Amino acid sequence: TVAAYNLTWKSTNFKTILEWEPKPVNQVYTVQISTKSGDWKSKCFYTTDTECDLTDEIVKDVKQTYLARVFSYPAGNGEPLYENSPEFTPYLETNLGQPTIQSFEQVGTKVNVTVEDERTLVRRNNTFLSLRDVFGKDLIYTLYYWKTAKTNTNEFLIDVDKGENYCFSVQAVIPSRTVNRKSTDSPVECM
Amino acid sequence: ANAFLEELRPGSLERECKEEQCSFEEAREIFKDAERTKLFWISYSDGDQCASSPCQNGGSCKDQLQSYICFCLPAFEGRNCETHKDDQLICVNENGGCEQYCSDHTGTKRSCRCHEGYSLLADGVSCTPTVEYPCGKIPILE
Amino acid sequence: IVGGKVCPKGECPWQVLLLVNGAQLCGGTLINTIWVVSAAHCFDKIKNWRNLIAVLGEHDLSEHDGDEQSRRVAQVIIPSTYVPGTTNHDIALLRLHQPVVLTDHVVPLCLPERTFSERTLAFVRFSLVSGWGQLLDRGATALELMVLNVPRLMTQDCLQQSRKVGDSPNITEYMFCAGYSDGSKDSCKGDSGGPHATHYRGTWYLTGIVSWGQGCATVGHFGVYTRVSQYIEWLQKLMRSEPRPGVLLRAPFP
Ligand SMILES: *[C@@H]1O[C@H](CO)[C@@H](O)[C@H](O)[C@H]1O
Ligand SMILES: *C1O[C@@H](C)[C@@H](O)[C@@H](O)[C@@H]1O
Ligand SMILES: [Ca+2]
Ligand SMILES: [Ca+2]
Ligand SMILES: [Ca+2]
Ligand SMILES: [Ca+2]
Ligand SMILES: [Ca+2]
Ligand SMILES: [Ca+2]
Ligand SMILES: [Cl-]
Ligand SMILES: [Cl-]
Ligand SMILES: [Cl-]
Ligand SMILES: [Mg+2]
Ligand SMILES: [Mg+2]
Ligand code: NA
Ligand SMILES: [Zn+2]
Ligand SMILES: [Zn+2]
Repeated sequence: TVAAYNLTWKSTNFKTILEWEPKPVNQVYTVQISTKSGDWKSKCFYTTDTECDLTDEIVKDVKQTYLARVFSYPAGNGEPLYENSPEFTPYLETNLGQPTIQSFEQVGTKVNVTVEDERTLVRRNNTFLSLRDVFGKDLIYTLYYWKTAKTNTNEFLIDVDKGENYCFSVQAVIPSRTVNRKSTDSPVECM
Repeated sequence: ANAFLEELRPGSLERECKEEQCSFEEAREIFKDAERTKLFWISYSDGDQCASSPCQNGGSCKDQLQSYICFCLPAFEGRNCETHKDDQLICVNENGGCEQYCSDHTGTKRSCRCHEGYSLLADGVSCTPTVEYPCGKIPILE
Repeated sequence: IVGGKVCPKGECPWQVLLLVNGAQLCGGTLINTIWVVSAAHCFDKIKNWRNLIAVLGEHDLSEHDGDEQSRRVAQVIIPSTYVPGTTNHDIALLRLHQPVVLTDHVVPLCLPERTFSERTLAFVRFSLVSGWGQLLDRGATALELMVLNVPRLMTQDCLQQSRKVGDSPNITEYMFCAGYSDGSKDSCKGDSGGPHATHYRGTWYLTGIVSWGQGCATVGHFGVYTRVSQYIEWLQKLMRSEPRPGVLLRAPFP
């Protein structure tokens, strides 16, 4: 057995999947994750996969920093050989996903560009919440058109020109971040 | 892209892109600025990654750039919802639900036992005292 | 104990005070009515093996109440792999001539199975450590029982966060670390053989014994303890044993 290196957190909209290397040879792994001053939870038992889905654990309190580790075992079954991961607070690291313009109504001299609600994995009360239910006051959707606009909700009310017919493209942004602030742009829609 | 008597009317993407397959220049032409073409092409030539229906066990796929995002029904988890939570009742997983002792029977359900001083309740997972002063329990607190 | 707090009367009821000739020796854990667990390195300097008292019910040293029970130590089983002066194989089981009486302030601690303790109690972060030892390194002891909360750690991390000292032992699969390397809290001398009890689903178990450790609340270092999970079959085999000769018996291990 070898210690499992290169652990990277793949989080987008609170779906978190920790993945590491290498491809197991006479190995199986078991993942543990915990909140730095809490018990270690066991996930992905004796998996031949070089990745584990910690999604259900982080969405329990998305502001908590989590640490994880990958145990290496030998085929057939002192402490095991393992490797730790980086401290991962989701509410500040998880990526914002591609927004999608859901509609744009031209109400005369000004157009309204409604953004579709981005659903997260925080399965609260049955249905999954949206990124505004989670981030709230920290989320702002931006809109580039042909030039730029900003909203604290899902729609922009832009003042456009009569009979000109424009084009649009939105982006999810959390302005407080220093890194990982904005999402990838949306599929452009024109009038 | 060439289609004889259909190429007489000037540039319209609802026709040329949104009804038929827009080439790269077809798009640069309509948009002029390659950056305005960027915003468009970036996702126009990406593809619906959820076309393979990756989610399993009644999940819902949401597209993104060169990837997807599976939404799992309650008793499943995983990148594509492949993991059933109900087939994970083993002792390596939170002591298989047992309060005291857990023993696997991989091929049948795990069993829960107790420590000298206690007995298994009605549920098969919780333990209750037989003697007066059991181990591990502080009397003056209760 | 360094940086802890006084355990209220009745709350650390498996705390055994070990005496040799009326003097404060070590500590230990009641794991039933006759048997007590503690540390092998406490008996390195004993000469009077028939003058070993064990008290159950002690809270305050400087005073006497009816919750105290002095009983004398019949046997002291230690594994023959121990080498006095060293740290490794630091456990000791002790038979008590007459059996203690179970009351509110005198209650046992559960000795768990190897597996449940290797796969389940091993992963519960915080656990308590009890004792009347030094309140500081090189300092006064405690007249009242002092309890502390310490986080467990796997050995790889222990070796990684531990500042280097080239005279130190090894941390074997017979020990484990636990504590604050910032120099804020730690068990100390006079604590030994004391209970490192782990809470789990409403019942307290035994997972460690205050073995060794460099200094007390030393910056760069953790308190090393004994893996009571590696001595379960032994401790269980030996409690079924028919009494043998003198007070000290050196039992074979494995
Ligand atoms: C869509 O399907 C392909 C193959 O069927 C797979 O490789 C992708 O990961 C999935 O999203
Ligand atoms: C996709 O989303 C999940 C949460 C369920 O509502 C499924 O029925 C749906 O298809
Ligand atoms: Ca045509
Ligand atoms: Ca055409
Ligand atoms: Ca052309
Ligand atoms: Ca064109
Ligand atoms: Ca896509
Ligand atoms: Ca007293
Ligand atoms: Cl949203
Ligand atoms: Cl007696
Ligand atoms: Cl010490
Ligand atoms: Mg059309
Ligand atoms: Mg064309
Ligand atoms: Na310390
Ligand atoms: Zn008392
Ligand atoms: Zn007394």
